[PDB]
Amino acid sequence: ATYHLEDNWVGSAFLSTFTHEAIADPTHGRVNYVDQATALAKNLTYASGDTLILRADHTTTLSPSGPGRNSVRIRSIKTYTTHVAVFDVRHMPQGCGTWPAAWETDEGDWPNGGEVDIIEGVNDQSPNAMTLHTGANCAMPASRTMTGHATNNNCDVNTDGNTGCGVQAPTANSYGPSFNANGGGWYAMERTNSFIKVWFFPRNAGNVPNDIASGPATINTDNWGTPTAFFPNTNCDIGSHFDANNIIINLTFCGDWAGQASIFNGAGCPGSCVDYVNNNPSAFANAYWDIASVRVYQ
Ligand SMILES: *[C@@H]1O[C@H](CO)[C@@H](O[C@@H]2O[C@H](CO)[C@@H](O[C@@H]3O[C@H](CO[C@H]4O[C@H](CO[C@H]5O[C@H](CO)[C@@H](O)[C@H](O)[C@@H]5O[C@H]5O[C@H](CO)[C@@H](O)[C@H](O)[C@@H]5O)[C@@H](O)[C@H](O[C@H]5O[C@H](CO)[C@@H](O)[C@H](O)[C@@H]5O)[C@@H]4O)[C@@H](O)[C@H](O)[C@@H]3O)[C@H](O)[C@H]2NC(C)=O)[C@H](O)[C@H]1NC(C)=O
Ligand SMILES: OC[C@H]1O[C@@H](OC[C@H]2O[C@@H](O[C@@H]3[C@@H](O)[C@H](O[C@@H]4[C@@H](O)[C@H](O)O[C@H](CO)[C@H]4O)O[C@H](CO)[C@H]3O)[C@H](O)[C@@H](O)[C@@H]2O)[C@H](O)[C@@H](O)[C@@H]1O
Ligand SMILES: OC[C@H]1O[C@@H](O[C@@H]2[C@@H](O)[C@H](O[C@@H]3[C@@H](O)[C@H](O)O[C@H](CO)[C@H]3O)O[C@H](CO)[C@H]2O)[C@H](O)[C@@H](O)[C@@H]1O
Repeated sequence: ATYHLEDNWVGSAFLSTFTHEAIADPTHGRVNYVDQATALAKNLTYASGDTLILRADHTTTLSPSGPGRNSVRIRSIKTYTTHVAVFDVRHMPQGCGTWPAAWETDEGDWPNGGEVDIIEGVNDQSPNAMTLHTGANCAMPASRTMTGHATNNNCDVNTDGNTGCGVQAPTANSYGPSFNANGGGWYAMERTNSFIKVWFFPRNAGNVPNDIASGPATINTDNWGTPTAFFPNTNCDIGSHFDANNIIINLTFCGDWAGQASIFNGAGCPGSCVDYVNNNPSAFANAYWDIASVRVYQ
């Protein structure tokens, strides 16, 4: 349960240790993922002092036949297996249509190298969801020790419309406008051969483990209390469903999840997701990540 610092990324460090993925959105969102040079020129990525900002374009009214709203998807150059990743996050994207995520996967063999969604939601709908998406023969037990609430317990992407096996965080301030009003917080994910765990601690938590909040070079997860989400190996060989994964942080719009009319309008958002995203640039001023650091331990 003891790990030691492997990477400590702050501010401009992200520009040399991650790349921007200028790809068509795998989730079919109303987005134009720009490359690193484009992001920096357009100030969609800003990386200086103790701050990384990743944001959507909030000035352009989109041509409906042209590409989607400019945004970014950054990916660590390094990959990881058994490790702990800690994200010190001051702000996450908000706004109707938004679908931000901080997560890990192996894109090159998806879903067979696994996927763990650490921070994720849509359309400002708290709470946070933590979810695995895998190949066949990977499920979760109905009862296991965690503070969050399991929804779906089958992780296999070819089941249930690829909901994955998810857990909802117990507090509103785990996600969205609630999280942002509270100044964010910390997300930590420990992955071993035997399990994946995620902890969320709000910015104002009186009980955030010092390991998580201060980022010393040595940590011990035994001292961290019960995880928010727990994915044991009872009904899933975790180690055989996950391989070496990159860390990804992104913001898309609409698409497979956020763009479903029932979900978008269910969230109180007007009209169609694509129309809204095209025509309301100012509504995306607060569609930004503000990240203080990301640390990895091995
Ligand atoms: C590209 O896009 C970027 C990013 O959006 C644009 O950058 C912004 O530029 C604008 C205009 O120039 C800046 O706006 C001004 O900011 C003034 C204040 O700046 C200083 O304070 C900011 C707030 O700091 C506090 O909060 C944060 C947490 O959010 C703490 O980390 C920090 O320590 C401070 O904590 C104190 O206050 C809180 C309460 O709020 C307490 O709880 C604490 O205990 C503390 O008492 C801060 O964000 C700024 O940091 C930036 O700059 C420093 C270098 O000085 C760097 O180290 C950081 O990494 C970061 O980059 C700064 O210290 C404000 O008074 C004024 O009214 C105005 O709003 C804005 O700060 C920029 N945002 C950044 C840099 O993140 C940029 O303009 C654009 N570029 C182009 C080319 O267009
Ligand atoms: O549990 C919270 C929340 O999860 C939502 O799902 C999130 C994931 O949504 C994914 O897209 C899916 C699509 O994959 C799915 O289409 C399937 C096809 O991909 C596949 O080829 O064929 C089958 C039919 O055999 C399709 O079902 O369609 C659903 C919508 O019906 C999409 O949501 C994203 O790719 C993935 O990144 C997300 O994790 C649920 O949609 C939501 O209901 C639930 O509340
Ligand atoms: O063409 C066949 C089929 O494609 C479908 O879409 C999926 C994508 O949803 C999927 O997206 C993955 C993400 O959900 C996950 O979060 O990240 C990974 C890594 O970036 C993505 O690959 O990608 C797969 C494989 O390319 C696609 O098949 C449509 O949903 C489906 O309707 C269509 O028939």
